[PDB]
Amino acid sequence: SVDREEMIERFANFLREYTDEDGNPVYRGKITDLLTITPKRSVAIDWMHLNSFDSELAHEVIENPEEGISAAEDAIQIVLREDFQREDVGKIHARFYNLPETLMVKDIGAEHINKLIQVEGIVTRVGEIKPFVSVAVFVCKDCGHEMIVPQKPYESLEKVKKCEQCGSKNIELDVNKSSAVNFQSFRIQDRPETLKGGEMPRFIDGILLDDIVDVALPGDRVIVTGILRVVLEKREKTPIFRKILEVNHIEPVS
Amino acid sequence: SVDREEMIERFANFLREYTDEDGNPVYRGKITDLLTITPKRSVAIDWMHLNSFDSELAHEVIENPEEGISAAEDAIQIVLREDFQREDVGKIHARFYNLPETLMVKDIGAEHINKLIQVEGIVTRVGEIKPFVSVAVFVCKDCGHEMIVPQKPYESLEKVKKCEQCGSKNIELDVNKSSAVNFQSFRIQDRPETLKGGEMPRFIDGILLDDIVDVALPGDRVIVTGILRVVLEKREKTPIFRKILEVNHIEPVS
Amino acid sequence: SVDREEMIERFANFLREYTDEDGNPVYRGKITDLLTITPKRSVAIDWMHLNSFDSELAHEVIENPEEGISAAEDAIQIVLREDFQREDVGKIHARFYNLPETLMVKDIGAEHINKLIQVEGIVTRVGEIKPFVSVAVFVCKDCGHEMIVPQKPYESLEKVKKCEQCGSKNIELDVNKSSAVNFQSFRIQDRPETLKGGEMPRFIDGILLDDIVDVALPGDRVIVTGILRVVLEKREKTPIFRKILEVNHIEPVS
Amino acid sequence: SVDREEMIERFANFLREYTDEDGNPVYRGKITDLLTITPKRSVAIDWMHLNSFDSELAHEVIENPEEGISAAEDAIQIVLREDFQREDVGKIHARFYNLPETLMVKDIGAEHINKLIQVEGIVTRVGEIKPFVSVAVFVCKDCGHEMIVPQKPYESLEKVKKCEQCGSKNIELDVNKSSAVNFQSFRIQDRPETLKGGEMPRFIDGILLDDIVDVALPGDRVIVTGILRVVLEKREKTPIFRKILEVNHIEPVS
Amino acid sequence: SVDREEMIERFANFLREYTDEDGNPVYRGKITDLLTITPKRSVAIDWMHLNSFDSELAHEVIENPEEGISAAEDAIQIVLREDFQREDVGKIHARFYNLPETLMVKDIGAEHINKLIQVEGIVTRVGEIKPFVSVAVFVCKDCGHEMIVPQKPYESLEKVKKCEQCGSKNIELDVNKSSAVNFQSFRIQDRPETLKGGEMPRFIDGILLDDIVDVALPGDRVIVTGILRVVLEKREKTPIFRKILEVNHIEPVS
Amino acid sequence: SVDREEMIERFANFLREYTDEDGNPVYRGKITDLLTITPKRSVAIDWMHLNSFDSELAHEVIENPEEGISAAEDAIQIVLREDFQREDVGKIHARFYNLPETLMVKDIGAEHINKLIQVEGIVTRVGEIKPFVSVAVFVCKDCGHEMIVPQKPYESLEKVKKCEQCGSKNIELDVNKSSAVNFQSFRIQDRPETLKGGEMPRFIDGILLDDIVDVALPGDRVIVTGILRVVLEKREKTPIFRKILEVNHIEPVS
Ligand SMILES: [Zn+2]
Ligand SMILES: [Zn+2]
Ligand SMILES: [Zn+2]
Ligand SMILES: [Zn+2]
Ligand SMILES: [Zn+2]
Ligand SMILES: [Zn+2]
Repeated sequence: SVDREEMIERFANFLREYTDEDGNPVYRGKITDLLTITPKRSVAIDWMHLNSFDSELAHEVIENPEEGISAAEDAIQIVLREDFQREDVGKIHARFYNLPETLMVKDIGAEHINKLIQVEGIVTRVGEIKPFVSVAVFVCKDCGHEMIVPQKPYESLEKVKKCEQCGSKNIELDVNKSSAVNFQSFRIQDRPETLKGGEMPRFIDGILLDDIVDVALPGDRVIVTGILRVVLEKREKTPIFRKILEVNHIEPVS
Repeated sequence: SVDREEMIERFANFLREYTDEDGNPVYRGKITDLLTITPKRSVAIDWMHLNSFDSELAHEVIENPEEGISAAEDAIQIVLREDFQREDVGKIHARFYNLPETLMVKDIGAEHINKLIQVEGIVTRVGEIKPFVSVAVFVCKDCGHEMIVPQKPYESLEKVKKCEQCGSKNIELDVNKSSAVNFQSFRIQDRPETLKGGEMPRFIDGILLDDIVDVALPGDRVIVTGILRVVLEKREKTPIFRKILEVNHIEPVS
Repeated sequence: SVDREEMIERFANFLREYTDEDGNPVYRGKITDLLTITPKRSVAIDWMHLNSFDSELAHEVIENPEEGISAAEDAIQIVLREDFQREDVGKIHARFYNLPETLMVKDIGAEHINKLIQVEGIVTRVGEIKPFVSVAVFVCKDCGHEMIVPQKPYESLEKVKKCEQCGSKNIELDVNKSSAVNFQSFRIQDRPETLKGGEMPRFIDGILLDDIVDVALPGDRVIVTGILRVVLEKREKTPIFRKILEVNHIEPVS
Repeated sequence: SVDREEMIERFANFLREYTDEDGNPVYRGKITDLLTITPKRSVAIDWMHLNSFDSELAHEVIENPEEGISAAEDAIQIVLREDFQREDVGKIHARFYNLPETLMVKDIGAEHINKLIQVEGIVTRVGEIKPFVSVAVFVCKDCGHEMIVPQKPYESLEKVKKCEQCGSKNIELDVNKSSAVNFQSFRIQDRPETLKGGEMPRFIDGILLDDIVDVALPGDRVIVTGILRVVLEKREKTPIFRKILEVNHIEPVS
Repeated sequence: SVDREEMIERFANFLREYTDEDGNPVYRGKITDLLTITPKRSVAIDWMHLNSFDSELAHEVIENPEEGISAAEDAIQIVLREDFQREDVGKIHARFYNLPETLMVKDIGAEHINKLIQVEGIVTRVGEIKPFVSVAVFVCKDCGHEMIVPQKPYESLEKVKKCEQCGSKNIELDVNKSSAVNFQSFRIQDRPETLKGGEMPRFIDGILLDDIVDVALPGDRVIVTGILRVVLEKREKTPIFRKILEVNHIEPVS
Repeated sequence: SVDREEMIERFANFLREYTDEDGNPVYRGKITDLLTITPKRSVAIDWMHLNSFDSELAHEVIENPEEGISAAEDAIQIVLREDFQREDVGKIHARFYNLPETLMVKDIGAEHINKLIQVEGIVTRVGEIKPFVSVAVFVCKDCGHEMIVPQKPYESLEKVKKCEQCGSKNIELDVNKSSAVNFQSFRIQDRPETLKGGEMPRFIDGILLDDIVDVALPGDRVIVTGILRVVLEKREKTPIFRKILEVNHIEPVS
């Protein structure tokens, strides 16, 4: 694979240098647009673009999407600092779309676990929009020490048992110091027309965070990309994985 | 009974040597077929064939189906290595069919517990297909030690409390290192036509794993063979067994 | 048309005779590159070359790719024996490229079945690289007689029921006498970017054998040439013809 | 076509003379069996048998099933009289099976109206068994005159307005003089497995009379032959035909 | 307006002469195609084409769609006879699409009654496919006289009281002589997204006949053209019109 | 193999030369029967005859039925001109029968595509007898130039977009210059009686042209010979290959 430091470099280079068929510096422009008075909170990257410019890296995104996405976001940040002298920009997401293969929900095997997959389906349900504690901040009631603990929207809350400074077992989550983002669950499944007669359609539950929340309603036909996550299903006696799609990019089909 | 080492021997011998009424070396042929470009993941063995060739062993399959099946699978593996020079073949299941007795669901007594029974019925329900963690791999966050723990689809997840190398109570299940296979629950019961008027039909729940998942729909009339498992029913106050059929082979009736 | 006897000669001419715009015997050159420290197992023949030199034969490899390719491979083999005193080289593929017409996946029709087509597309997925028994040698264990069954990579392993000599059924596959090569499946489709608004992209499955496996990854834009095969579906429920592309030559699009 | 008199002749001849591949006089035997102490109330005729013996007649059965069946039944009657000296035998049905084409329910077009079609499907519903007034006998309360009026199980009761002898408008149906037979409605439709994904299965309602009543339960997979009848659907505003299958023969599939 | 005779003329002329931007004689070609081995049963005409060629006529189609469509169909027939020497072609529908205005369901006012409107909506429901008696044929049981009576899929069956030849009140509908076509009801309504918050969406019921039956499922977004029909709603005490869309052309939106 | 030039000669020999066990020039006889008061439009060539006389050519009509048949029909045509001074006779079909191998419908595989096969089966249904434009002659209305498009009965009417002479798009189909013949579709399947317990019977669709239409009815046991064609499905939703049998000769089973 490719270590983080070097991905950031390669990504930063891609954003700056990539140009399309007509010579348009697509991502330079997208990043420039971040200086507009009401900017976007993400930059969508066409996987095919990245694959034609630095293929080895493009495949790393699919193999290690967590590090891949993270590096890409770190690069956006340094391009904003080095090329636009903007520091206070806040989080900008890297959302990859147009992957080489589109799976049906039924195709999502366990060989995909923790990779970036692209799935086409119809939205069966959407949850209500709630605040997800993306960063929990715990505060000791004795020394007043602060412990930052990032969370994952598919795993249960990672608490702290004792203070990392004064060993005290008197800590609570500080609701104000903690950071919260929008969260919305949804479900997609294969449409019956895509299957054989009397075949039971399969489904998968996803998570939308931040700015891609509330972009789809039930009945919508979508192409999502995301990391396939598995967590142990507590509904079952025996160890069964419950699949969750942590969505990286979502758009309707046409 | 018969110890494992000797079963493997006897099984390997059976697979190589058995020939039917016309002199066809059935199982030699079935195993040869495993070298085709898209092979099966199991070898179905006609219990009657095995009984006519090594009857003592055939009865051992019914008495100790767990060791019996395992030995048969280990034999398949050594026949592939010794006779076909194939090592990387992966798991091939031994699925025994055509047992001497066919039970109705109502006939399944506790004298069958952990034996291989053959049941005829009609499928009342099928579950959704899920990934069952057939092999859990735990990883220590301190020494990075790896512990392999195989699972059973009818028992709850067997965790590990502390590291087996550095005694550390800081281990988690590694979702990527673990192996998962397909899983599907189903229910069969006796058809009313087979019973007396106003008799309440009885049912039993089964498990299908791997490649025999999704081979039956509700309304289907099947003959399954499988190990009868009992686990303590948590629904009841008092100790009651909940029967589960861990399916070894399934086919529709004709 | 041309019978295969005469093709071998006409090809062996072409290989020796053909000279480019500079008077170099290109294909004489390529043939020698098969005698290097580590050689090549293929000779890439430009179709335009064969056309400008023996237009009738060039038109023939398209109408009858199987005999066309086979005859050229026989000519390569006699030019080794006759012009370089080498008959130990083994199988050398003749891979034709730069054909007169280029199809999009959607343009593939019934008129191409068993003809050499050239398809431009993007790779959707690629399979695991596995061994394919390309020539099966069956040995009767009774009389010792050998039987040679050649295989097609798009059909399942074809066997022999009884010994053609002594009628016996006690036969086995001799893995040593048999020939195996690498196999890799892959899928290409038309690039959504070359299609109308909501036009579903057409896809086709390919086969790569021997020295052209592992040549491509998903996302690769390629030009394959190959024989269109139709194969009867394995699923025995009023089955139907699916199409496979047996790849003859594959290079990335320029 | 063929007039009634001549059909009866040809049918009578067929029953007597037909012999199968082994020289068995199948229908002679079936009719002989009618002299057993507890006889059947119908004779099933294999359409293929009749087609091989008197093809012109076999096609007449399908074209005019009402006259065809009737003639066949009249012939059975005269064979019983002329060859077995039995008169008091009662009604014996001619039930033709094994027609040349099997329709799915969705294939039943209006070009079938009043022809003998053969349909395969799954029974969705069965009605309760009721007595159908196959022959209504009306009796004048003035002159005591009796009027016989046969009925059809798909049309409403054909009454009489006035006495055919004394012109009196004082007639009622005589419940005792009238003849009643068993009647049972049922519904078959195509199974989802036979259709495309998300395709709405179509159905048709049938009538079973006399001795073929209560031979099928819901869930059963049947092949029925019958005359397709249409009557004006009163549920609709506009003129729509409601299809009814008046079953001639029914058997489960295998 | 324009009398029938003259419309047919003008239409026939349009079909023969019209050419598009590239000089393609679109409708000449569409009609030529009717001589293929498996032809269509309708010719779709782009209203815009007709408007650019004979605008006065195009507006007549909207004003009097019943005469307009009929004339267009009569013209198709005479073009087939005069230009292709085909008489036995059967009914070919004229289906106009792409009208100048697209109404939402809520826009369908009574000023549209018996005009050709074009509506966009989402299919809420579809009925089961039934045979509609498009032509009832009545037969006198006395003189055997035949009376043809065409029907409309939105009006109740138009019977005949007495024979038009022997004045006899003894006539019945002859189910075999009558002609039946496919029929399917459906409902479309405006999607909530197209309306204001908390606005109750409005709907309309349609009829599909013949070859445009079963071309839409619930959830489909369609653009239909059709004659708006009103019939007196029998559900209400007071005189209220029930709107019905007699569909002339339907296609999904993109 | 054999080029068509040489086939014509080899066939014209066979027709003149071949003599039976009694020394009669059978095919000379059959050719004259084309000059009777009312003649025949076909010459039924027994494959066994052609085989025992010119084994290489006989094997050729099977491998290349289209050129084989075509060449024989050219030879028939020159033997008329040369041996009987007749060149006004018009198309005479060469219909080959009594082929070496007989397939059941289920035995038809991809290896038969575009080869002459012989299938025994029973007729399930037969179509309406309609006209098929076998040769379309297109006349440009601007410059007067004629263009000849030959047709296949298993594809749709192929046309010409613009005049090859003057580039004009003002083209029309000249029905008089064009050739049409009768067409009838039919379906045969294996007889359930030659199949196992619950074995679904396989079916195939055939085409009868010209003088072999109306030759069979449902229920007829027949032996057809013909070219297996695969045609790309008209339904443009990832379409697939269906198989049609273009019938060369058909007779009832003896
Ligand atoms: Zn503290
Ligand atoms: Zn440890
Ligand atoms: Zn031998
Ligand atoms: Zn009276
Ligand atoms: Zn009358
Ligand atoms: Zn011209």
